[PDB]
Amino acid sequence: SLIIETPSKVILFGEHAVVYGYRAISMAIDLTSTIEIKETQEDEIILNLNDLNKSLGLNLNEIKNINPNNFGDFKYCLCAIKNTLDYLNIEPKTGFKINISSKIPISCGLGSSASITIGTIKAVSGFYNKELKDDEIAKLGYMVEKEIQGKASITDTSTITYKGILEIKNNKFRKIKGEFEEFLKNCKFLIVYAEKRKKKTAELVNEVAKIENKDEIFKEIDKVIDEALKIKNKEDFGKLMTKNHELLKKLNISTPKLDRIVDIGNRFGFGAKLTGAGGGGCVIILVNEEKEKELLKELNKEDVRIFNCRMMNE
Repeated sequence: SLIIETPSKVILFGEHAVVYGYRAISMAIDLTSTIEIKETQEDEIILNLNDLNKSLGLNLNEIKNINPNNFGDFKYCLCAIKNTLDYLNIEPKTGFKINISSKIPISCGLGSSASITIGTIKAVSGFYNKELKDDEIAKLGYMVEKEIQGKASITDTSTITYKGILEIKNNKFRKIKGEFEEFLKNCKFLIVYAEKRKKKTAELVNEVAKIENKDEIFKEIDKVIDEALKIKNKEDFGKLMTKNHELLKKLNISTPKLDRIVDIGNRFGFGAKLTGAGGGGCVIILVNEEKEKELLKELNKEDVRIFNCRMMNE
């Protein structure tokens, strides 16, 4: 009868370059999913999507043999349950129910699925009073993604499992502490769901791949991280966010709707930039407490969803 509240995730810099051996600066954020699990004693497992008011019942002996992509919206949580079980080498004797509710917008690079996954792993393990190291959990999440999508990157799962700010390169991460982590504990950001993403993330990767100037852009993108890593004030940091945005714009994966949002961000805030693959999605804005009230009014005058969020630590 525990309740797991799993963090969300956002890329501060590195969006598409990471894919080419460059670095990604990922940060865990307040937007959480909440998964509650409780034994039932009916002889089956029940999954319930509150936000979508959907429900599913399965027998304890179908669990390990079901195929995730046969269950639409329940697939990630479902898959997280199956893997945690055989990983713990446990065979469900008794039943239980899981209630799922996330606040995190879907398909816009915030790690909506991974949050559900990481919270299901922690839930099922704890329900059996067997705990896993962040190391085991991160991998179980990564495998759930790989199993469902065919492939996966550690970014979402590692970021959401280890919390804080991570540096992603190739396929390994580097935790970031010091002044940079300190400075971020001091920043209030805003995730603005400008528009929906009518395109698939791989589809955008291909559109970035089909660019000549791409590499020279990635290099400028990496020099921005060099500088970002060493920045001290939100004024300087904001602009660096805006600059990375101007670069992503050179990969024409940005949109007129995102640019508008970014504008409001540079003017009424400290700077702004889209996050994740382009073609719609969210724009992350570093809040300027000074004009914060302003920022809102202007942003609110738009067909968008906004979310107050700060970094998430351990």
